[PDB]
This record gives sequence, C-alpha cells and structure tokens, in this order.
Amino acid sequence: TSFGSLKDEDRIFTNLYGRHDWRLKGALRRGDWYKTKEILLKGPDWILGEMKTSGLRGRGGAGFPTGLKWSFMNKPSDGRPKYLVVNADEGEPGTCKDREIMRHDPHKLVEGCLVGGRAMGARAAYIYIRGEFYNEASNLQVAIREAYEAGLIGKNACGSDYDFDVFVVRGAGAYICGEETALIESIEGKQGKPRLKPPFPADVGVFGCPTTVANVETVAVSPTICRRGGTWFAGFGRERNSGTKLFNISGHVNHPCTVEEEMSVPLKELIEKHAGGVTGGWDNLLAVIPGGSSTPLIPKSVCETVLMDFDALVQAQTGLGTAAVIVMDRSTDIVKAIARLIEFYKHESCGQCTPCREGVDWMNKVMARFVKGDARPAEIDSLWEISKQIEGHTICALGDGAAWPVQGLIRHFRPELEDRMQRFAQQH
Amino acid sequence: ASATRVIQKLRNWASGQDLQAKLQLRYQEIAKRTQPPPKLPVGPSHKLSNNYYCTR
Ligand SMILES: Cc1cc2nc3c(=O)[nH]c(=O)nc-3n(C[C@H](O)[C@H](O)[C@H](O)COP(=O)(O)O)c2cc1C
Ligand code: SF4
Repeated sequence: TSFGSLKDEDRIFTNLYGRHDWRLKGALRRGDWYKTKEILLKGPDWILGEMKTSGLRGRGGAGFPTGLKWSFMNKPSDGRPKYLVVNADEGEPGTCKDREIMRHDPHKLVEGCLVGGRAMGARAAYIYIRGEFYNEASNLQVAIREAYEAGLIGKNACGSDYDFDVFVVRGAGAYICGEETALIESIEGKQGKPRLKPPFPADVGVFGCPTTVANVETVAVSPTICRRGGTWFAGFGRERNSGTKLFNISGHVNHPCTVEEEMSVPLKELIEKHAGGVTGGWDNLLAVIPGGSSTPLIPKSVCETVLMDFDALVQAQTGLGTAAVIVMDRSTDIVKAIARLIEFYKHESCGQCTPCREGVDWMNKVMARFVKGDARPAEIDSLWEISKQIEGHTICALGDGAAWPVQGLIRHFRPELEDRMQRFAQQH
Repeated sequence: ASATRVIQKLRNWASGQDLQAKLQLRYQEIAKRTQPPPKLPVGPSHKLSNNYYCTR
C-alpha cells in the first residue's frame, strides 16, 4: 500500500496544536479515562498480549519491542518495589514533540503511566523532564493536581484498590540525562553519569529497586492501543514498523512543522504534502537528517524514492530515532553544520569513557580544520578509522551518535572536502 | 702534481704505470664540506590508515 494519507479521526494526539482545552474536562471529552477501571480489572497479562499483538516498537532510539522490555519486569516482588520512569527529556536536535504532548495532552500521559505501572505491578511513576521546560512541568503538575483531587490517581486509582503514585522531576539543563541509566542516577542525585549493561534497570537500578523506562509517546499511545484493540493499530503499519508516529520537519523549508503521520511513508510525500513544500525548489535540496544528530545524512539519490521506518532505513545504512527530519539545500557548508553538530557532543558528553572523552574532541578539531581545508586528504581515512574505533567501544549510544554523522559525511561528500583542501592550498 | 715533468717521467718509467692519473693524495677531487641542510624520507609505516600493528 501507499502508506500515509491518514485520517484525523484515527490521529491520536489530538489538541496537538492546542486549539482545544488541555484540562481533565476537555480530556474526558476527547476520550481520555474510559473504563480504565475495567482495564485494571483485566490486569497485566492482557495488556502485554495486546501490545505484543500490535507489534509496537520504540520511539526513543533504536526500536526495542516494548512488550518484551516490560515482560522483563513482569514478575513477583521480594520486598524490592518496582518503579516506572518517563523520559520527558528532549534535547536531540530536531525534536519538539514530547514538549507539545505534555503542554497539550498531559492527562493521557498520566493515564499511560498508570496503565504501565499496573502492567508491571508498580508503585509509582517518576516523570523526568528538563529544566528549561518550567512551563510544561507546571501545566503537567496542574493537571496532576486536578487528577488527584478528582480520584483518578493515588490510593484508590479509579474505583479499584490499586495504590499508585505520580512524581515529577526537573533536571538542570543536561542532555545525556536522557539516557536510560544516567537518568536514574541524576534522579538519585549522583552526577548525570551512566552505568553498565548488565545489569539492567528491569531487574536492578533506581534506588537499587527494579524499574522500567519509557518514552512519552509510547506511554501515551499504549492506552489507546489497549482500548481500541491493537490489531486495528498494527493495520496502520508494516509488519514490524507498526503504528503511527510523530515527525518534526525543520531546516530549509517554507513552513517548518510538527506533525502526526503513518509509519513506512515516503519522505518525499511527507515533505511536499505538509510544510508547504521545500524551500528554493526541490532540486536545490542536497541531503537530509531523518533522525536528528543520532543519524547520518543521505543525499538526493536516496532522499527520493525512500520509505521511512527502522527497516528500510537500516538498509539505507542509517536509523530513525525521533523522526527529526532536518532538510538543507545547496546553500550551506555541510561541513560547518556537522562540525557544530559534533561540538554539541563535545560539550554534552559526560566523560567517564576514555574513547568518548578523548575522541570526540579529536573529531571536533579535525572537522574545524576541514572547515577551512587547512589539512591534507588522508586525515579523512584517519577520521573514518577513529569513528570505527569509537563505535562499539563505549557505554551509551552517544559514541555511535558521534561517529555515524562523520561516517555518512565521508561516505557521501568526500569530493567537497578534497576540493576545499586543494583550493586552500592554492590560496596558501 | 706540483712536481716536475722530468721527475714524472722518471717515476713513471720506474714503476711502469701512470701516476698523475691515479694519485693517492687529494687535490680538490673530493666533495666540498659545509654541505647543505638536507631533508629526509620516512618508511612505508608513516601513513594514517591501514597501519594497524596487528598486521605487522
Ligand atoms: C544520549 C541519548 C539521549 C536521549 N535523549 C532523549 C530525549 O531527549 N528525549 C527522548 O524522548 N528520548 C531520548 N533518548 C531516547 C532514550 O534512549 C529513551 O528514553 C530510552 O533509552 C528508551 O526508551 P524507549 O525504548 O521506550 O524508546 C535519548 C537516548 C540517548 C542514548
Ligand atoms: S559514551 Fe560518552 S556520554 Fe556516554 S557514558 Fe561514555 S563518556 Fe558518557
């Protein structure tokens, strides 16, 4: 099928553009908090089977089947309680989606946290967001005030005897904290530094207590899945890439935007249908960044005719991540762009891994030289070898995030660099 | 070389060979000293890639 071409009756995250109210009242109107009690009765196993049938995958980073990620924790308890955590953080360049989800749809997020905690026999949900989003944390705390005062949360969840709690947290302005482990550590107060897998948060972690992590979009859609059927949902996506998705189109475009869409949709259709069209004319387009900084670019030859999903991007040698589609044209120093993208990491790498701490800066300096061509070619292959050295020899995916962009830039746009270098030599 | 023609002829008749052509002493038949500052090469191991020690 020609995927996409969606219906605003199936599009989930309504009120996206805040044209309606975001309080409990408008939420109940939209269709929030419907027979949650019957769901809590049905219990965990049914919910997990529903998600597995749906075949959903994850949004944040690589696609890890949520059904299995949560069955990891589905288990009795040994005094050690069990917690859930929500990664409201959003710093990955090109992502302006969880912020909207929160300031315009917080009740649904709370509902999803509740359903997930019930699935995992939890006790509470810690929603960790950044610090700059004071307004969003405020709106969300207000919605939680309303929820508590009503009775949809707390001792008596909605009529059952399930005791659940919600707590909110702000970071202090870091990005790495959006990692499954240093998030937990920042919560606990220890520096925002990750841990080693194994062990896994699903058995050992926060406060030495088992816990699970989840992205806001996943937790917010899981309830709609549970109350709509799952199979219907999966019908809106390919075998593995099932589901709708949020996209954030930015860069060289007439009208940047945030959008809801279907998975496995053509990127060309996406850009030219919404956004009012690409700037300056399609032909002026040079390359893309379909997954933010955590993915490498791709030029015209594949920006056209491609699909959009974890698979068929992997095949294209790349990933998807957050669906942060940046677009450029023939008017920018790709090298300066990517050098700033890497200085981002050089500023926001925690530092405890030697290759990260001492190779990201190497890369930044070598790319700042590439900017002006004050170098010589074989440094290209040197940098490629450095990237292949870094990739797997770290802890958090940020190593791959710092390597991949360079790998793509150098697998695609070498002649630009070579010509920069010869031209600079000419200029002496 | 500063010596005389007749003595050249005499020593040459004595020996049998010629000597003004294959003297042992050194009259500016050498390479000047104070040679210029040179620049040197390196090996095939001063590359930047495909030089992993595990190979060699
Ligand atoms: C370095 C790094 C930064 C991340 N930053 C964010 C972020 O800012 N916002 C977000 O929603 N996810 C972010 N993620 C995605 C996380 O991996 C995700 O919250 C979690 O690890 C996996 O959850 P999921 O399987 O439900 O997607 C980040 C991941 C990494 C590795
Ligand atoms: S790879 Fe870098 S950012 Fe990630 S834990 Fe190691 S030092 Fe920190």
